[PDB]
Amino acid sequence: RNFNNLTKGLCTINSWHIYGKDNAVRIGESSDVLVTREPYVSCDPDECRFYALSQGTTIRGKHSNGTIHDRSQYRALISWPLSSPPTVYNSRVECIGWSSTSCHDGKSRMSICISGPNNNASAVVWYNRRPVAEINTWARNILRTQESECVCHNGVCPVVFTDGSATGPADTRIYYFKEGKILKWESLTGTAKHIEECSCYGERTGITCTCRDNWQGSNRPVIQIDPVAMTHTSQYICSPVLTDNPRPNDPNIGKCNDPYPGNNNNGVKGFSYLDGANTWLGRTISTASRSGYEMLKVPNALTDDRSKPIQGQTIVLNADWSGYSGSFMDYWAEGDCYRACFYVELIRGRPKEDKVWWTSNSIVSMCSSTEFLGQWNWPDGAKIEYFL
Amino acid sequence: RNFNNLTKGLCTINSWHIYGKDNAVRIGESSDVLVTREPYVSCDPDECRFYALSQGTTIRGKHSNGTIHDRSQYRALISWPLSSPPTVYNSRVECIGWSSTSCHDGKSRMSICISGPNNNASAVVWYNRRPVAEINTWARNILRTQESECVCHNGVCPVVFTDGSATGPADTRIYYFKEGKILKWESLTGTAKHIEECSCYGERTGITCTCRDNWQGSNRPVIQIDPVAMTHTSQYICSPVLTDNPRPNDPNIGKCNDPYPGNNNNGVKGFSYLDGANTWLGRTISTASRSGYEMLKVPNALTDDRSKPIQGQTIVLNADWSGYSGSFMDYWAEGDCYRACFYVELIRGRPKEDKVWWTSNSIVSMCSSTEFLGQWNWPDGAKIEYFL
Amino acid sequence: RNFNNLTKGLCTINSWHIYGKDNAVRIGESSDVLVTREPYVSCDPDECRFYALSQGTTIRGKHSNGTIHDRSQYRALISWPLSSPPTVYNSRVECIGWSSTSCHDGKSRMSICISGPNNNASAVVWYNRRPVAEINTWARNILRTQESECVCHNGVCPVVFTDGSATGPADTRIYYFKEGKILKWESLTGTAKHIEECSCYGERTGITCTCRDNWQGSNRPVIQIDPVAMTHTSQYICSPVLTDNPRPNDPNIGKCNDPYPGNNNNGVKGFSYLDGANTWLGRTISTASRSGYEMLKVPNALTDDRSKPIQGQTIVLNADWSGYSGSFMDYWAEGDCYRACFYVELIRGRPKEDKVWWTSNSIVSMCSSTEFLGQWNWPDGAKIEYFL
Amino acid sequence: RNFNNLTKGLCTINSWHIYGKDNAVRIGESSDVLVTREPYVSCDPDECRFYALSQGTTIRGKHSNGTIHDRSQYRALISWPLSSPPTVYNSRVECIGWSSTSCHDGKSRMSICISGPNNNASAVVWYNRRPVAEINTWARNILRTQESECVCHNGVCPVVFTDGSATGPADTRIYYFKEGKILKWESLTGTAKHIEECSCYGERTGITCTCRDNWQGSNRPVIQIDPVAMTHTSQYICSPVLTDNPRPNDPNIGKCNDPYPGNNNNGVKGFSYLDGANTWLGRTISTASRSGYEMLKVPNALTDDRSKPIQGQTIVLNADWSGYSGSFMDYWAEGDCYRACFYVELIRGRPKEDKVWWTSNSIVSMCSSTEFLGQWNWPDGAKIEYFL
Ligand SMILES: *[C@@H]1O[C@H](CO)[C@@H](O[C@@H]2O[C@H](CO)[C@@H](O[C@@H]3O[C@H](CO[C@H]4O[C@H](CO[C@H]5O[C@H](CO)[C@@H](O)[C@H](O)[C@@H]5O)[C@@H](O)[C@H](O[C@H]5O[C@H](CO)[C@@H](O)[C@H](O)[C@@H]5O)[C@@H]4O)[C@@H](O)[C@H](O[C@H]4O[C@H](CO)[C@@H](O)[C@H](O)[C@@H]4O[C@H]4O[C@H](CO)[C@@H](O)[C@H](O)[C@@H]4O[C@H]4O[C@H](CO)[C@@H](O)[C@H](O)[C@@H]4O)[C@@H]3O)[C@H](O)[C@H]2NC(C)=O)[C@H](O)[C@H]1NC(C)=O
Ligand SMILES: *[C@@H]1O[C@H](CO)[C@@H](O[C@@H]2O[C@H](CO)[C@@H](O[C@@H]3O[C@H](CO[C@H]4O[C@H](CO[C@H]5O[C@H](CO)[C@@H](O)[C@H](O)[C@@H]5O)[C@@H](O)[C@H](O[C@H]5O[C@H](CO)[C@@H](O)[C@H](O)[C@@H]5O)[C@@H]4O)[C@@H](O)[C@H](O[C@H]4O[C@H](CO)[C@@H](O)[C@H](O)[C@@H]4O[C@H]4O[C@H](CO)[C@@H](O)[C@H](O)[C@@H]4O[C@H]4O[C@H](CO)[C@@H](O)[C@H](O)[C@@H]4O)[C@@H]3O)[C@H](O)[C@H]2NC(C)=O)[C@H](O)[C@H]1NC(C)=O
Ligand SMILES: *[C@@H]1O[C@H](CO)[C@@H](O[C@@H]2O[C@H](CO)[C@@H](O[C@@H]3O[C@H](CO[C@H]4O[C@H](CO[C@H]5O[C@H](CO)[C@@H](O)[C@H](O)[C@@H]5O)[C@@H](O)[C@H](O[C@H]5O[C@H](CO)[C@@H](O)[C@H](O)[C@@H]5O)[C@@H]4O)[C@@H](O)[C@H](O[C@H]4O[C@H](CO)[C@@H](O)[C@H](O)[C@@H]4O[C@H]4O[C@H](CO)[C@@H](O)[C@H](O)[C@@H]4O[C@H]4O[C@H](CO)[C@@H](O)[C@H](O)[C@@H]4O)[C@@H]3O)[C@H](O)[C@H]2NC(C)=O)[C@H](O)[C@H]1NC(C)=O
Ligand SMILES: *[C@@H]1O[C@H](CO)[C@@H](O[C@@H]2O[C@H](CO)[C@@H](O[C@@H]3O[C@H](CO[C@H]4O[C@H](CO[C@H]5O[C@H](CO)[C@@H](O)[C@H](O)[C@@H]5O)[C@@H](O)[C@H](O[C@H]5O[C@H](CO)[C@@H](O)[C@H](O)[C@@H]5O)[C@@H]4O)[C@@H](O)[C@H](O[C@H]4O[C@H](CO)[C@@H](O)[C@H](O)[C@@H]4O[C@H]4O[C@H](CO)[C@@H](O)[C@H](O)[C@@H]4O[C@H]4O[C@H](CO)[C@@H](O)[C@H](O)[C@@H]4O)[C@@H]3O)[C@H](O)[C@H]2NC(C)=O)[C@H](O)[C@H]1NC(C)=O
Ligand SMILES: CCC(CC)O[C@@H]1C=C(C(=O)O)C[C@H](N)[C@H]1NC(C)=O
Ligand SMILES: CCC(CC)O[C@@H]1C=C(C(=O)O)C[C@H](N)[C@H]1NC(C)=O
Ligand SMILES: CCC(CC)O[C@@H]1C=C(C(=O)O)C[C@H](N)[C@H]1NC(C)=O
Ligand SMILES: [Ca+2]
Ligand SMILES: [Ca+2]
Ligand SMILES: [Ca+2]
Ligand SMILES: [Ca+2]
Repeated sequence: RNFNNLTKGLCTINSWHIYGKDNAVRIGESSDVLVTREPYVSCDPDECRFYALSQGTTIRGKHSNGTIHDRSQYRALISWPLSSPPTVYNSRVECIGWSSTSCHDGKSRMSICISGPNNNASAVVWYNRRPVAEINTWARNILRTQESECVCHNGVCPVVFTDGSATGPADTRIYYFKEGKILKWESLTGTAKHIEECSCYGERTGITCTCRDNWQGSNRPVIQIDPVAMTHTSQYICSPVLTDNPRPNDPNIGKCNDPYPGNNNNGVKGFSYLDGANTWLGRTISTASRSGYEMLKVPNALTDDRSKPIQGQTIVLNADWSGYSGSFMDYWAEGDCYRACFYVELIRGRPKEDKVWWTSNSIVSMCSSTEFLGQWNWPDGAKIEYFL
Repeated sequence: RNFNNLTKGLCTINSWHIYGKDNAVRIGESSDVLVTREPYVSCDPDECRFYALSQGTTIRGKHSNGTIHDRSQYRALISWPLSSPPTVYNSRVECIGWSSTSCHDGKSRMSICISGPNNNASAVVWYNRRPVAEINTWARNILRTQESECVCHNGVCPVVFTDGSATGPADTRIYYFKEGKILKWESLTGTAKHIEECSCYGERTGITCTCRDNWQGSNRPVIQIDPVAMTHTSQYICSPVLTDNPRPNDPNIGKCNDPYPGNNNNGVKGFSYLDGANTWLGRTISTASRSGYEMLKVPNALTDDRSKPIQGQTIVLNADWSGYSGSFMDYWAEGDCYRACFYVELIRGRPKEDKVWWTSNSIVSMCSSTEFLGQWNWPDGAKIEYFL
Repeated sequence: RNFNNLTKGLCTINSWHIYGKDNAVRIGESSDVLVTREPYVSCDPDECRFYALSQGTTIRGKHSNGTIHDRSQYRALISWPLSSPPTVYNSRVECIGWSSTSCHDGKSRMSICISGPNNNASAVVWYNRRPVAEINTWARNILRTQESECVCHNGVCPVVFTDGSATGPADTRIYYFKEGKILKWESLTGTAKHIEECSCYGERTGITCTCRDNWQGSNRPVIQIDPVAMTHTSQYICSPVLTDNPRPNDPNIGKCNDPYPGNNNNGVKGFSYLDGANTWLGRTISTASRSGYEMLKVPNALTDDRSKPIQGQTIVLNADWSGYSGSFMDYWAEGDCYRACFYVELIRGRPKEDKVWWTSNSIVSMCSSTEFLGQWNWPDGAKIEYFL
Repeated sequence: RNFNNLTKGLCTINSWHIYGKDNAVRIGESSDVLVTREPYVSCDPDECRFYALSQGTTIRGKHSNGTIHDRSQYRALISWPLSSPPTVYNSRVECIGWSSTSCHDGKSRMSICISGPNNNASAVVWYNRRPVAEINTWARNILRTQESECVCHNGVCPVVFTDGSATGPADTRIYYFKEGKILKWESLTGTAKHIEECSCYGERTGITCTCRDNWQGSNRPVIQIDPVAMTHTSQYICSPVLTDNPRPNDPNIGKCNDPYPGNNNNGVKGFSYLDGANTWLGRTISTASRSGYEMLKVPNALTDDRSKPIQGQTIVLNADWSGYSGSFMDYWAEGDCYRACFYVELIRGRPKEDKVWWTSNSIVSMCSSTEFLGQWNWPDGAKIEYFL
């Protein structure tokens, strides 16, 4: 087998079709489904799998009480087959920790997990299911990474890390790995003022990451990585179509090199595909809470600060809870181009639903089509009443 | 490996022997068995598996309440090993939707699922476990397909779709796929007046489909497809041995090019093997409800409008519930000929058994023998009392 | 790969060591373990597995009520990994029926299941997980076979069938299969007066079967099969060490060509290894019920009607329930000789324990050693109280 | 494939990172997790797995009542995937018994289980999942072995056995196996006065074992094995840093060739890595009970009777229960050196927590890093209240 090379461009995106859905909370009502959060999707050359951070307990288990908690010693990055629920019996543990990333380079899979206390966290880099390299905290304030898949080109896999305050200036680094070993790291450069939880995809030798400004911005920071030169730039999506949550209402002029103001000290992991006229943005429908999800076709959103939507598709109704969202692609599919995909985390439980004492999620997943397909909406589908 | 070619004919069918039975409802009384309906069977070159449409919940789970419902966002086409029950832990998801078909071409498996609202449904074609082609609704009225396996010849797999009214003229299309890509489609031709849920099998370069007239007929429409020329004809089974449900009593003269009247706006998925003197028809024993199942040897049923049974075998007693039935064959078995097989869906729960609030099924499956074997009857075997 | 040839002899048997134990009833108290009976063990070239007849329900499931019943449509021959319990999720179904046999020929596995009503039963022969041949009842009175593994030599696998009364003269046949196809069958010959449930093993081109006389004898009938000439002889074990159950007390003179009298119309499946001075017999400790199990070294038991034990080993205490027992060997192990093995069925529930309404079993399994090893006793270990 | 050779040395150990954690007791609160004790970790060339002695029951199962019991017929050595819990459905049984060891030689895995009554125990040696050799008790007093992995060099695998009193002089033997067959055994030599439960690792053609003196010593005996000459020596760790439990307080002078006094007739399985200046010792934090665990860097602990710690890392807080600990290494990882690993058994239930009637454990596992990583603490994480 061989190192994957990013030689293709994105397929024309004319709509989105259903790709995967696990119905985890529905099924977990009467089965041994693991409590999770921060899910994502990542492909191997022969298989696509769901990924998430387990809480080391099932939903019906009494230890699910208090799983709104983010970081603990009982968390672990798990993977399981596409569209099946994350269960005790069908889940494979990749590594131990409460923040993670993962990707296949064509030959083997690299997985990274971060664990530890807030002032002494450390990352372990696994490659081919063995631990290979370790990274200590450099700012002693919750070392953390992407919570979705990384991308590899010719065996080189860039990973975005952040260490420091979640609500002020922090220390963001881009690490370049090959076979789990560290080739290089560099401090964040460019005009982006704060970076959390980057969603990445690869196209024609370039890697694009769409991130979360948890400090002052409701526009999304963007990191463009050159995986061959191992260099990067950063800015914001210039579009006045704001895609963080919570967020102000859409203005008529966006900001390219500074945060759009109005909401401080919060955000949500999100994604975008930035491809000239083929540009699609995702966001929650609500401007106030993590409910609803929609895709919006915004031509040149990355560079045009007046750009507005010309097409869209609803993924989750506003009346239904959403959550994190992120990008992935099957880089080993057939065809001349890469088909854009994404997932949406459907959070159930706390804080929004405090009749139960747990927090979990299920997953819905979509891929692009060149057809103009009809749309549906994909709620989690569980009824809280049944869990009382 | 290679594309399968339909070079063989049917084996002489002298009786039927038991092939598979999963006892899903019995076992699901105390295990994590998924609620399903619309099951079928399909073989790979190395394995035969059960298939069905899951409801995204187990039977004991509270979310099984209301699963008489046909189309929802929690449904998915699943497969699992022959004669095992469909459980949360042993089931593999093929694709997401509430109407489906699937077949192996010798090299890889094609699976098709349809999802969406009634006026905006769309089909996704998977090949080798990756999405490859999409089809939008053309009549905006529940785009739907076979609910049993398709058949492939030299990499070409015909699939019958219907879009439009279930109780009047509708738009039926035959699609021809190769490696998941669309080669051709054509509107329904011939004398068949309404097509639903075709059951297909392949023999000596020809593909035969037996379908359901849900509009006016209680005789079954038949589609004969040429997979090399990618053309087809259609008519009804001429035999006065009527095989839909519900249905009038058997007359002495059948109809070849028009529906046999008496029952409107209903039917059931069924099958037949049409092979001259080796012709066998399946049907429910009751003329009023989905109970009982029998096989009847009706020589030249396809072309002879006076033809009557000369041999038979009871599969399910009239006192026991049945349901959908359909055809499949192991095209990779040894021997000079293909052995005819079929399955019967054994529906339990609503509407017929409303003490419970769920609807599910188990599967019984048979194959042909050249021996004259003794017969048994194969009920689902669950006791509703235990579920109260 | 190649057809296995019986070129080796038995290893010297000086004692027995523990080989496998599944603790099914213990574990099944709080897990989804399938109710079973008639278990056995059979090896592939790369794996050894447990086999049994499932009842299509778990032990905790309410449908376990009445599973003392022998023949039903919910039974199936299942296999699962050595020393694990037979669970819904880890069991593989081989075929459907209520009497069975199975063996690997070196290339692929043949499995045979019999199903149907008492007067119309039929056997289906599976080879390489596909149905290949069918056999109708010839005496219309519960067609039945070995309930333990068959043995193959150069692709030829003899199987002993019985059809007719269980308490009088019946029609016993030896079938010779190759790749699931029937080469030959012949009626029972020799001095054995009644044959049920043969336990077989292979040595130096010869196949030895030890059976159950359910009519008048408490000595065990023996069938010696030549798999190359496809011929056989039969007689009884001449030894006064009687090994059926129930049975008279041991006399000082056994019978070679007629049943030893005193107990009519009952018996239990059992086994022996007949190897001159290396001869070991198994039997229940009790002469009245299926409790206890012991191995006895009885030199020339097959031919010497005065022969008595000179060594022994207790397997199950008399205070503990036993059941069927049978022989198997790993014909693909390393070494110059075949090591003798056996299993004992540990029946729990009805009729002996009627506080519960179910009947099930677990398995204990032993193999021979050339060392003189210490002995233990291996009870099932479940407590009935917990199931109330 | 090939026999592994111990050609490498240990990597410089500057700290420890998290490797694996199964959270078995947490998860087992509402899932079918097997009750276990005496766990360990062992690697194949392509996979690392958890190992433990099952009690033949799940934690929620009523048969978990009384599982503080050490030796019974319902115990078995099981293995399951790294960091998953030991469940009924995902566990593989290696062999039957209540004391065990296991290791891969590069080609295949050898597993050894001991079973039987106290005065008649015997070991069965499995190789490539088949039984190959048997060893009878030589002192008729609980034949017992390592309870963690053995190490192989060029196909030769040394295993340390003990037979006789646990609280006085006993008969310890070192067995040398190849492909499961016995090459040689020799009685214990050197100055070590009592040997139990050796933890072993391999480095540059030498095998080091750290054991438990259950008689008079609170310093740990050490066995150094030459696997090529098949010879050994023994002594104690000279360091005044005492690593058994319970134990006196640390003095300023240790003992090299005799037990350090103060605590009799007890101990705990433990480990050490003895590598000159790269020497790390493990021990419980408490001197009185099995709570807490810490690693201490003690230069030349093996030979220097004045040596004291110069660096350390806390693994489990003193407020949390610990248990057995032992060594393992991935001998098939990439790099010029072997990375030291270990596990800690986290015992929950009896005797320390007698509100429940069961005894079980979970596992935490660590590996060495050349980075100076921040430390966390890794408790089992279950709440006993939930099990009442
Ligand atoms: C079966 O399925 C199909 C396939 O899915 C369904 O068809 C889909 O239907 C949906 C819903 O209608 C469509 O999504 C919307 O698309 C519009 C954009 O399309 C319109 O506008 C285009 C651009 O117009 C401008 O530019 C052109 C220059 O070329 C100029 O001509 C024009 O005058 C104008 O200047 C048009 O080109 C386009 O026409 C085309 O499409 C028509 C069909 O749609 C067709 O008839 C035409 O012939 C032509 O082919 C069309 O007119 C998006 O604007 C819209 O997104 C807004 O609205 C949703 C609510 O629905 C909202 O959630 C979005 O966030 C967004 O609204 C916010 O953002 C704006 C920008 O910032 C802001 O200005 C708004 O005020 C609003 O802001 C507020 O809400 C947000 C959200 O909380 C908040 O953050 C803010 O702060 C503020 O509070 C939808 O995405 C699909 O495009 C369409 N797909 C296809 C293929 O047709 C079909 O309906 C189904 N059938 C059935 C029976 O159900
Ligand atoms: C052990 O197992 C074996 C193997 O399974 C068992 O043997 C099987 O037994 C079953 C049950 O008896 C048989 O099934 C029935 O078969 C008959 C057909 O066989 C008969 O008819 C043949 C044709 O006769 C005509 O043509 C010939 C020309 O050659 C002419 O000679 C003759 O006079 C007549 O003109 C005969 O050839 C055939 O003879 C052969 O077989 C005999 C044994 O069967 C043997 O003795 C002979 O020597 C010779 O070898 C035989 O006489 C089917 O007709 C029948 O199906 C009808 O009946 C069932 C109810 O049992 C019903 O459910 C069916 O739907 C059907 O009845 C409906 O359809 C008709 C056609 O439309 C209609 O006219 C009826 O009025 C009826 O319609 C009503 O009900 C339906 C259903 O709801 C409804 O829709 C309608 O509207 C209306 O309300 C059975 O299939 C097997 O063939 C047989 N197998 C074998 C290999 O023998 C054995 O019994 C078991 N042993 C034990 C101890 O249990
Ligand atoms: C640690 O583990 C080891 C290894 O397992 C344990 O050692 C084992 O211990 C067991 C139990 O003691 C032994 O099993 C018994 O073996 C005897 C046979 O061995 C004796 O007899 C031999 C033959 O003697 C005759 O021939 C020779 C000619 O060479 C002649 O010299 C002699 O005088 C006599 O004529 C002797 O060779 C043999 O000696 C050897 O072994 C000795 C140790 O055993 C050793 O000390 C010697 O130096 C020499 O090396 C020995 O004396 C079996 O007969 C016996 O089986 C009977 O008894 C059990 C009950 O225990 C019963 O269940 C059996 O069914 C059987 O009894 C029935 O069958 C008879 C035949 O029909 C009948 O006559 C009886 O009346 C009885 O019938 C009644 O009960 C049955 C059952 O319900 C019923 O069906 C009937 O109708 C009727 O009601 C045992 O199998 C192992 O052999 C032995 N293994 C080894 C390697 O030593 C050790 O004990 C453990 N240690 C500890 C501390 O626990
Ligand atoms: C983020 O994570 C990092 C990484 O983990 C954290 O950093 C770690 O912090 C821990 C905790 O502080 C450290 O573990 C302790 O290490 C000390 C040893 O280090 C000290 O001593 C060294 C040796 O000093 C001697 O020799 C040198 C000669 O070179 C000489 O210079 C010196 O004067 C003296 O003679 C020093 O070299 C060393 O300095 C280095 O490290 C410093 C940072 O640690 C740094 O500042 C320096 O510049 C230099 O680089 C340092 O001073 C261990 O001694 C200690 O272990 C004892 O204490 C724990 C309790 O904490 C106890 O459980 C242990 O069992 C042990 O105590 C017992 O054993 C003794 C020996 O027998 C005995 O004498 C004691 O009385 C005691 O005995 C009692 O308790 C036991 C236990 O029950 C019982 O059995 C007895 O009977 C009796 O009752 C710790 O292991 C790590 O080393 C350190 N790692 C690193 C890389 O720095 C960091 O804290 C985290 N950050 C945050 C914010 O949380
Ligand atoms: C420490 C700041 C960080 C990103 C803003 O908080 C995240 C936000 C979360 C959220 O907004 O739901 C949940 C994340 N699990 C959490 N990440 C970590 C490592 O705890
Ligand atoms: C929309 C008409 C269609 C065929 C008549 O209804 C079917 C009949 C069913 C039935 O008769 O039981 C159940 C099918 N799940 C359903 N198919 C869909 C797509 O909903
Ligand atoms: C027989 C002495 C032996 C070592 C001291 O006891 C062990 C100590 C144990 C313990 O200290 O927790 C549990 C072990 N399961 C047990 N080993 C056996 C074979 O029973
Ligand atoms: Ca923000
Ligand atoms: Ca109809
Ligand atoms: Ca008898
Ligand atoms: Ca001690």
